[PDB]
Amino acid sequence: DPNWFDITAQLWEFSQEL
Amino acid sequence: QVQLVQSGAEVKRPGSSVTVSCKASGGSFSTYALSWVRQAPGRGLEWMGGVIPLLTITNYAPRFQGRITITADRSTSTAYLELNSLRPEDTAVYYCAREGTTGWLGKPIGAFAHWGQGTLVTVSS
Amino acid sequence: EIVLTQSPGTQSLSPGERATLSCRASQSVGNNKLAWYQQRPGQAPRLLIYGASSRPSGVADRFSGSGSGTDFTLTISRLEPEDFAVYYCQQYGQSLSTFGQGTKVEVKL
Ligand SMILES: [Ca+2]
Repeated sequence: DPNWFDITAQLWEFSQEL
Repeated sequence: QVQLVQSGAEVKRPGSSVTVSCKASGGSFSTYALSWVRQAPGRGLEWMGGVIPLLTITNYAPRFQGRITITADRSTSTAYLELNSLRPEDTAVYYCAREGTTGWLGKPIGAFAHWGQGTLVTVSS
Repeated sequence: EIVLTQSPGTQSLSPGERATLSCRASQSVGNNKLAWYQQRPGQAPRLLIYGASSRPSGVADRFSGSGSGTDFTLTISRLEPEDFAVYYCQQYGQSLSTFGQGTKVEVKL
């Protein structure tokens, strides 16, 4: 299910917080 | 925005191991996905696996599982592909490939915007 | 594992003409995560189209991506000489990414 190619997208959305 | 340089051409015998280096310069290294894509001569591209250096999150194509190891070194912005149990069928040019970004520290796009120059590995006896 | 079958194997056209390249995926591509790449002899491949129809900065206007699910098309509107290369499609909609066998676009005559 979960797509390894999406993981960095999340790492980005995180930074836009931190 | 990013330059990747790979280690040089290498000559191996069957049953041995190869490790190819890909060094990254420009932008930031840790949070963009880097894949290895090889190409046998005269034939087409094949995705082998990849890594996210932050936490070394790996992902391997099933047909290489058990023979392949991908590692990333954050202080040198360098990723490594290790392929063992080599056979002549493994003769090919090996490429490192890194995620693109939108708009260098921009949103990753998944697809491969940045390539290394390639590394021919020949396996023969 | 998703198979990406590319059609036709060998496009033979003249400079200034139009190239329509097909990519057929054996299952639906997750989130339309499909890319197109150009490769000239001895060179590393180059990203043309990402997310099915998006275009990276620096990529030429004449290139266009389209499609959804299982059929995708890469179009070139006005073939420049610098376009006679090999073209690959790629899916990254699931962890296991695959490439197509590629289409040779060669100068006819
Ligand atoms: Ca080595």
